[PDB]
Amino acid sequence: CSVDIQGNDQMQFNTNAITVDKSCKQFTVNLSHPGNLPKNVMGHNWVLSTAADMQGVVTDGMASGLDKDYLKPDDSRVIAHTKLIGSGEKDSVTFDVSKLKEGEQYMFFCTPHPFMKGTLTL
Ligand SMILES: [Cu+2]
Repeated sequence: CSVDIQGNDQMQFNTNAITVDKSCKQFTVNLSHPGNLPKNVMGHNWVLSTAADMQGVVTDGMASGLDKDYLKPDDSRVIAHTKLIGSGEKDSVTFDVSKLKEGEQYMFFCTPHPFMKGTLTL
């Protein structure tokens, strides 16, 4: 009921599609950042939202700034998210699988690098 994801210096996630077993009651995303670049230069976060809510989350996120992990505080559109991390760091996030609906389209992405994205499916 977990998945390990890496966001590197070349602005790439090592997965573009996540599968969550609806049998799981909790899902865990373990984000790590291989490379040398610091959080202020190559910071990555892992954010989950519906495909439709993605742009809103990304724009309002960038405006919130680095100190707010490029995420709008208490954003109800963010189903789950990790903290912004720099190279060498690591951060995990666990969420209730019931926050997800079967058949709906979810996108996971990094707000400061929204092209680093993928799908999340139950
Ligand atoms: Cu990023």
